[PDB]
Amino acid sequence: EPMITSIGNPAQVLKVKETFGTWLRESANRSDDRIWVTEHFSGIMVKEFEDLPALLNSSFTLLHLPHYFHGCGHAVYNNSLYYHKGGSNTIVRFEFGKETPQTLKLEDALYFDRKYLFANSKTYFNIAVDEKGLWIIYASSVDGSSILVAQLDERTFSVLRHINTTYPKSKAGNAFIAQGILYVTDTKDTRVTFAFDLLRGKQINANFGLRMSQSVLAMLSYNMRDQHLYSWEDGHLMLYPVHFS
Ligand code: NA
Repeated sequence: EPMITSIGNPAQVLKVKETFGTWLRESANRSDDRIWVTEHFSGIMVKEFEDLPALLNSSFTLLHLPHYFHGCGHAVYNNSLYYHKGGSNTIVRFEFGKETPQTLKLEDALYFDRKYLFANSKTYFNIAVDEKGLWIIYASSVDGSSILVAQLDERTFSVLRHINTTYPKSKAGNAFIAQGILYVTDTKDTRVTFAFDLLRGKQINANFGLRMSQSVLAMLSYNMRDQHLYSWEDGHLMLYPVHFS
């Protein structure tokens, strides 16, 4: 049982102009220092930064995606960007350098017309990677409400199972996944108030503070390589230490 019981004080990395965005780092290995950024909740470009100093100096190169993204729920893993293809129920896996895409359809997912998984961050899909798997958080188009998590096989970009948390998206601000546990924030994105053991398929007790700010939270992501939460909060890129008990 590695379960998170508290979150440390955040560190501010950088202030930027756009209210919504993502910032992403690799977690498959410890040799890649690149940082990727998307701005806004709709677009087709990604900014790539060589390392933290390049990020701090706004020194980026531009990557052109094969399809527009929606939302702020993307993830990077093993030199690939996973993102929601805007206007569809399709997830794109875009491999860097070779700059070519693969796709996965989630047939029973909400995906347009503001039927968001996380309304606060205009997000329909949240891809997450941790110590226990590659995951896609989404909301059911069948009941219109339930948060589901697809567990993927990374090597084949295919779905192994669809897990029903039974938790209604209207109660969720945002979420992240660590050591195989889904942690979901309240609607004001100040506390984690729900958790779900994805491997055992059951709710588990969790309630702990995340932050005091109530500025808009655009992105919230756990990185297993450094065991920090990464966030984008109204243009502030932040890092939070995590404490496991
Ligand atoms: Na998230």
